[PDB]
Amino acid sequence: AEVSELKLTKDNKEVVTLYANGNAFDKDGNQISSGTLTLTAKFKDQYGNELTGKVAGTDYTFESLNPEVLVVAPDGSVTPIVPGTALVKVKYGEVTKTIPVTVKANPVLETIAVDSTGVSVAKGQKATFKVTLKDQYGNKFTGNVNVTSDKTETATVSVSNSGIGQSEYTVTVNGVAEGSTTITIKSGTKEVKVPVNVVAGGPVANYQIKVLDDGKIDKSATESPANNDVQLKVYAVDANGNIVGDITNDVTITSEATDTNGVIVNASKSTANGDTVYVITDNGSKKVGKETLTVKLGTVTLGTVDVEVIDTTLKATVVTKKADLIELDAADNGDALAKLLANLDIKDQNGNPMVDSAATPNTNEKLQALKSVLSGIVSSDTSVIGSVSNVDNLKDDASISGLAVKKAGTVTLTLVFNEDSKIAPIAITVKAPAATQDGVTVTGLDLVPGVTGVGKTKFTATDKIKSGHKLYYAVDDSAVPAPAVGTTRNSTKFANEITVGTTEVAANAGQIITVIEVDSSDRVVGYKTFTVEAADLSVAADKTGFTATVTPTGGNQVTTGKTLLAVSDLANGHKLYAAAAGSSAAAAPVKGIAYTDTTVRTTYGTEVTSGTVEVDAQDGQHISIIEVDENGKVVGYKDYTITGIQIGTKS
Ligand SMILES: [Ca+2]
Ligand SMILES: [Ca+2]
Ligand SMILES: [Ca+2]
Ligand SMILES: [Ca+2]
Ligand SMILES: [Ca+2]
Ligand SMILES: [Zn+2]
Ligand SMILES: [Zn+2]
Repeated sequence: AEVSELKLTKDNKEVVTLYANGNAFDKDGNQISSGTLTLTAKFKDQYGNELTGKVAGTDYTFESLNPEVLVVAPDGSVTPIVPGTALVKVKYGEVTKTIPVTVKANPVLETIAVDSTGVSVAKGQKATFKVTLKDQYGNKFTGNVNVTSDKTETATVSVSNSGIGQSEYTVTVNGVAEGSTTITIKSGTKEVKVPVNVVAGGPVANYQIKVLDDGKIDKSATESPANNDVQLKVYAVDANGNIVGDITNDVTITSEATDTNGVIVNASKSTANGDTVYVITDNGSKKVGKETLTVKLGTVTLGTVDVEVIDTTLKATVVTKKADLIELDAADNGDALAKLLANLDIKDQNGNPMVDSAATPNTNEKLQALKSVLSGIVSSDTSVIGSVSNVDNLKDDASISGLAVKKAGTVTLTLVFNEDSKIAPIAITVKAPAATQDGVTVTGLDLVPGVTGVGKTKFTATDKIKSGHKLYYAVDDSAVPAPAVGTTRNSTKFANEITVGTTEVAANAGQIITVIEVDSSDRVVGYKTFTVEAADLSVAADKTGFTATVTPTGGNQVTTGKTLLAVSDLANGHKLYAAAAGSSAAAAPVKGIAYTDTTVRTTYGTEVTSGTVEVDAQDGQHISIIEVDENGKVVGYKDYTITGIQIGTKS
């Protein structure tokens, strides 16, 4: 064999970055918090076949060659300890592999970034700039904040959200008195200073447009942090680039008269404390993209700015088929939806997998995911599998369905994705094989003559059947088409059950018997066609089966009213029985039946095997006789016609 894969993962995400605190990330620097941290591993045999269904913690273990740094439990689970480089290893029979792993030091406040170099505001008005906390790596870092002015009488200051619980705060510098001073920032150990110069300017000219937030709205229903808005404010500035006033309330903003990009929104002023803000919100929006906004001061037009709509969380995007074919078995139970889905890899915007988790037993994610992007499916043959117009017909509450099976055959199912996903159709071939002998448990099945009547036959075999299964049959002058495997028993065609070595069927020679073997859930697995050979059928006895030559006899040595039955040359252990003497012959039983049958023993109740017997009789009366074999079975039958010549006389 050969180990084909050895990955570090947490909730089906290949980890790249890991910290000592146990917090991990993907490739896109996105944190992971679902599932357990573990080591993924896959194995291939010597030919290149992936081994599966194996036990993690029995068929293959795990160890950490550097436990001073990191523990890797045998099952596969992981719990890091301290920063460093650690080695990990796997076992299976006699294999072995190894890969490095690295625990990074926990993030710590390194840099305090700034969105300016020196602030300048008008007396009485208020200014603004951003701050970004960065760790030693240069990524975002959460922490608290304190801000102060060296000269509050000259310039006060305020910060949002209490200056706690984020990695991005907004500073708000309210300009008090004319002069120059400095603002001191404080977070943890480190400190940063901002030069401030309040100036009493105000010759208008030049208008600015400021985007406070990310400048985006997420039309997804669970974006975090809550990003369902864009926050704006209009400022008048002087020539020297210093804010002199706010006029957000005296301005008219307008989008296009009618949508042209599927990006639709609504603007609205939200006044409070004399401080006016212009808020943007979603108005439906079918698509993502930019939407330019036109500012106006009553009738003028000042400047334009573009906002951006997005939809996130998770949206199916990439899809690939593995094989250009699948062939079904009984385990599919007659619904080609299960095995189909397995022949498809799905990945989201991030090229990240999407799967039906077992945490959601009665609902499929990979399915429900595909439902959102699928438009239709076109079966090449509807008589085999029904095409899909409506997608809401697909569902998974354990019963994963349904591309139901109608008939045995082979088809082409092409899928129709939305133009939204821009995903080209993907064709898959599907074989629906008909049942055959291969799926038959009961061995050595052939037909034999019946014993109930004539023109009939019987079933029999060697071993018994896999407990739970059953048999049904049909018959016509032609053969019945074999059904697709997994199909339910067409209880209309096949309704006649078979209990082996008992049930029997009326039929003629040249005809055809079709059969099927069902499972516990009444699904087809087997199929075998019998042609009726004339010898397989049953018939009544004749003089043919009658071997012995019997001679009715009278004379002056036999009792009157009675006749002597002279037996001559029968076979070894064969026996003979006689019926009542009537004016008409008795009924002739079937060849093969036992003597012990009630309809028989009652009729032919008089054994005369000895040939030394005499029973009542008359001239034209008839008498019926039968021949039994060495095993207690009937063989022959001959109805004699008597004459007075062979009747007794004297007393
Ligand atoms: Ca939203
Ligand atoms: Ca926002
Ligand atoms: Ca638009
Ligand atoms: Ca699930
Ligand atoms: Ca036969
Ligand atoms: Zn076979
Ligand atoms: Zn017919």
